[PDB]
Amino acid sequence: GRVIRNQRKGAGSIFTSHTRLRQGAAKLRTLDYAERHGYIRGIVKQIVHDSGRGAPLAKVVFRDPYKYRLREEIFIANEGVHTGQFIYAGKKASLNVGNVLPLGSVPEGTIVSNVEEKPGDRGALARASGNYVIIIGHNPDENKTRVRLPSGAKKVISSDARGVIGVIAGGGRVDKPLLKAGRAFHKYRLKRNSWPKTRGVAMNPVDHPHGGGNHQHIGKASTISRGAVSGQKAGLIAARRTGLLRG
Amino acid sequence: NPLTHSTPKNFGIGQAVQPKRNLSRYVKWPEYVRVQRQKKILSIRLKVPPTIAQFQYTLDRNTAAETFKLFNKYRPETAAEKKERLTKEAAAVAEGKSKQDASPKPYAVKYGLNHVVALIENKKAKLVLIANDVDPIELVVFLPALCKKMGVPYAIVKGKARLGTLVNQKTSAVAALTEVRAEDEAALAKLVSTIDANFADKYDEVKKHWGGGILGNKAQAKMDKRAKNS
Amino acid sequence: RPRQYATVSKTHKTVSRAYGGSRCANCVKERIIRAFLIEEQKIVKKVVKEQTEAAK
Amino acid sequence: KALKVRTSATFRLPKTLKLARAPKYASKAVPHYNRLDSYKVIEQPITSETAMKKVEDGNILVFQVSMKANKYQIKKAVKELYEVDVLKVNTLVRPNGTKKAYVRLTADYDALDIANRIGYI
Amino acid sequence: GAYKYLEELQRKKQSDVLRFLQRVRVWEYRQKNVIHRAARPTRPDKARRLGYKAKQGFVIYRVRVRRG
RNA sequence: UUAUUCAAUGAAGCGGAGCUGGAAUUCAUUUUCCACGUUCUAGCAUUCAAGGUCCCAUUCGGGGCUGAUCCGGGUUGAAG
RNA sequence: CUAAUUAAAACAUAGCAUUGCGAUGGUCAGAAAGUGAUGUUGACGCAAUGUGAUUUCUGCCCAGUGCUCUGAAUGUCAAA
RNA sequence: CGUGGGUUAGUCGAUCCUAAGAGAUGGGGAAGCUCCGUUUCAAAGGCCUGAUUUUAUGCAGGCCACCAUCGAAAGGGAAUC
Ligand SMILES: [Mg+2]
Ligand SMILES: [Mg+2]
Ligand SMILES: [Mg+2]
Ligand SMILES: [Mg+2]
Ligand SMILES: [Mg+2]
Ligand SMILES: [Mg+2]
Ligand SMILES: [Mg+2]
Ligand SMILES: [Mg+2]
Ligand SMILES: [Mg+2]
Ligand SMILES: [Mg+2]
Ligand SMILES: [Mg+2]
Ligand SMILES: [Mg+2]
Ligand SMILES: [Mg+2]
Ligand SMILES: [Mg+2]
Ligand SMILES: [Mg+2]
Ligand SMILES: [Mg+2]
Ligand SMILES: [Mg+2]
Ligand SMILES: [Mg+2]
Ligand SMILES: [Mg+2]
Ligand SMILES: [Mg+2]
Ligand SMILES: [Mg+2]
Ligand SMILES: [Mg+2]
Ligand SMILES: [Mg+2]
Ligand SMILES: [Mg+2]
Ligand SMILES: [Mg+2]
Ligand SMILES: [Mg+2]
Ligand SMILES: [Mg+2]
Ligand SMILES: [Mg+2]
Ligand SMILES: [Mg+2]
Ligand SMILES: [Mg+2]
Ligand SMILES: [Mg+2]
Ligand SMILES: [Mg+2]
Ligand SMILES: [Mg+2]
Ligand SMILES: [Mg+2]
Ligand SMILES: [Mg+2]
Ligand SMILES: [Mg+2]
Ligand SMILES: [Mg+2]
Ligand SMILES: [Mg+2]
Ligand SMILES: [Mg+2]
Ligand SMILES: [Mg+2]
Ligand SMILES: [Mg+2]
Ligand SMILES: [Mg+2]
Repeated sequence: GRVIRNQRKGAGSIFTSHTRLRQGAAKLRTLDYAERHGYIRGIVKQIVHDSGRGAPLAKVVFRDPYKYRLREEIFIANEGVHTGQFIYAGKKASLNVGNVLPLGSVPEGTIVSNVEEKPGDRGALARASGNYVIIIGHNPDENKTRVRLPSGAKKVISSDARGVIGVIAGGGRVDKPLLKAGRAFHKYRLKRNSWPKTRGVAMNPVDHPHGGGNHQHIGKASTISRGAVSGQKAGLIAARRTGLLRG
Repeated sequence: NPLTHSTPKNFGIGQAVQPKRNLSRYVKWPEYVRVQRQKKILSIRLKVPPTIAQFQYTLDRNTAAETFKLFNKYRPETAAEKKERLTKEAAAVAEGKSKQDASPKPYAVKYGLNHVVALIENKKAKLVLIANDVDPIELVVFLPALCKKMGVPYAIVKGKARLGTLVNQKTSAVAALTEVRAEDEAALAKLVSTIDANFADKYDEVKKHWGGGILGNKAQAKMDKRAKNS
Repeated sequence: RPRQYATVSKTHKTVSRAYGGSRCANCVKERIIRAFLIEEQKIVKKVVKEQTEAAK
Repeated sequence: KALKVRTSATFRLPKTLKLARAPKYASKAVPHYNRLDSYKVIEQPITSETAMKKVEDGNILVFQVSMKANKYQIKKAVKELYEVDVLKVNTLVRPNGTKKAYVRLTADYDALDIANRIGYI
Repeated sequence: GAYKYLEELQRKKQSDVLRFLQRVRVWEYRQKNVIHRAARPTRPDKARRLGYKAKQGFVIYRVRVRRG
């Protein structure tokens, strides 16, 4: 009869993300006239490390088109992007790794990253390290582009949505064992409080639906309805199937 | 001058920071400005039932200039001349002693909504000017129908401010003539003949026509663009 | 320390070159050379683009 | 239909004229007198033996002063209550909650002479 | 005078004219603050019969409350 | 689409018309279209902009216009 | 780690595996909201679980119960 | 226990700055006590004139698109031996 650990996560007190050492939000440049009609040249100044993020972050300086000053945009660095490299962003930009282009102005089978779902949301898709979006189709009439997502999902998005050529740098990061609890400790120390995880079968019945009993066991099906309520969704929620991928 | 030289700046994309241009189309206006422009927009976007927007069919500048030229010969008394003729009437009560009546009959425009509606209902108004800018419009919306039923000629005219100018108010919302002097019968007869031509002899057809349904600039452009495409 | 710089004279805070107390005499040399060869490349690009647009 | 050329897309609130106040009636009808004059600033001398040593040797007059009085007010009140020059004023709040000023006089003045003019030691 | 006409015309709410006026006005008041000052009564005859006089000392405020 | 909804921005360039060139083989008509000044390089880009043109009533300086095309005042997009 | 009777074989752990979710979304807050946590996030990610380093293996059973499925649309069916 | 005496700062600290965070306003919610929110969907703003006699300097141009405030006697910080 006690509020369980996943229900306490939404109150956001000790389960907030640890955001002191992060460099800022990584976004694309704002979709302005220069990117909508031509291109703009920025410069990679630093490739830095973002805390909690597996991917390195490029700091790219553009000239402000309407005032005399410099705008520093924070990009997710694509693999091969180097300091001092010019980055071109706009409809008329070229097919180079690091360049920011609308997806309608881009051929088929092109690998892109930091892809807007809607034109002007400044980067939504394929942002984690090593991830990319394949362009798998164009529907020029009532402009739409079919893309393939890193989960394998096909998705039709707008041709005016912008992506960045290349894959996200930092790939292969989950290819290393952590080997030890301290490396997971320092990994999650700058993400958020979600580790270590006590199992619900190891708790009392007051703490979890899986809690209690004279042996640690579940006792009802771990598969939970989508139409179940908070406190009940502790297991394999709305599972179409279970078990190993074996035919 | 050989010391001067021509630079010319390249205000393209990606070169030579843009000059000061007119950005008045892009101004984030205050909310009262935005809502008063968008109210005007919405009231003509929607289909307008024919009872309202028989307004904006207005007495145009020429016949309205003639109408105000006649109506400004019948301006009501200011406070100054009322104070003058009250002292003159007090002197008349002192020595003249007709009854109380040294003052003549006054010939003034009739204003005030209840008063002019009473005059129309008693068939005393010879001409009713109705402001087209009255808000709420429900105050004056029944007046073409009541004027038409009583046979009073009405003109919908621009300016509750402008009617207020001749009745010495700020806003008047109506003005009426119920009797004019001997010199102005011909002018009132010409004005009634053109005003009934514009308003009361068109009223049967104007009762049927819905107003509004006006597309915007871009919606009219893409409305005729796909007409060309078809 | 940063507020001690308001007490010393301009000489201690500056080198007598362009970008004196900001850049490091090799980055200054690099940016002079980069400037000059890029305007020379700009006028070569201008003449070449004018020739290929006036010839075809 | 000429319209103002706006080179900015931000509307700001216009700088309207501000009138100063011009009241029909006075706010409190009598200005208060000096709430900390010199007779308020200086309460009394301190005649502890430790203070008398400072008078006889260091040329410091030791006073109990008002709790509201800063070192400027102590210096001004000493300067026109005893007609002396003040080199320095040092001040402490005592543990019994009253203020004490060690007023060091300029070497043109003898604190022993001034203290015997006042009436203590 | 005109207040009797206003009285009888306010009861025809699902007429075309009051439906148009209702829609333009419900957009207008929703674009304002939840409580705001009205410069004048939009139902002046209802204000007469509820006690408002048009003189200095009487104030109209328009207010919107959530339903349900 | 105008209510409602979502989104973004220092609400900056939206929409519609406007010079040429042509693989429109000018068919004597923009039934008809595209391109709107920037890609070797970790430089630089700000003073209502120089230029050109017109007026001040000239005062060692100032004001227009064009440079920088008009028109609609729908900030722009999505959704309905 | 059971402060003050249980320091363990219990819990955690790396490793393994399963599940949900491509954002007007998953999971979770809040009486409501023009409100929130994850989220300065985007599937090498977040969220929910189980098992518990390495080695070697993980057999059979979809009847029951749960979960799930553009699945059948005159079986049942409320308000209007 | 009774009676007094004693704490002196331009330089040591606080004061100031921001931190995790707390929190007004604008605005929305809530029967309401109050809740949310912290730059948001607000008409949110005060600074020098290049140096002086028609100037309590302004009734001159001109610039800034920032947005309460609180929050560390171990963090940052003007200066004494
Ligand atoms: Mg509890
Ligand atoms: Mg609880
Ligand atoms: Mg949990
Ligand atoms: Mg946070
Ligand atoms: Mg964790
Ligand atoms: Mg685990
Ligand atoms: Mg576990
Ligand atoms: Mg237990
Ligand atoms: Mg137990
Ligand atoms: Mg339970
Ligand atoms: Mg159990
Ligand atoms: Mg077990
Ligand atoms: Mg279930
Ligand atoms: Mg307002
Ligand atoms: Mg006053
Ligand atoms: Mg002190
Ligand atoms: Mg009454
Ligand atoms: Mg009033
Ligand atoms: Mg509508
Ligand atoms: Mg815009
Ligand atoms: Mg205990
Ligand atoms: Mg114990
Ligand atoms: Mg133990
Ligand atoms: Mg023990
Ligand atoms: Mg246990
Ligand atoms: Mg957050
Ligand atoms: Mg264990
Ligand atoms: Mg084992
Ligand atoms: Mg089974
Ligand atoms: Mg039924
Ligand atoms: Mg004692
Ligand atoms: Mg004692
Ligand atoms: Mg100090
Ligand atoms: Mg602060
Ligand atoms: Mg609060
Ligand atoms: Mg509210
Ligand atoms: Mg406080
Ligand atoms: Mg503070
Ligand atoms: Mg400190
Ligand atoms: Mg530090
Ligand atoms: Mg410190
Ligand atoms: Mg300090």
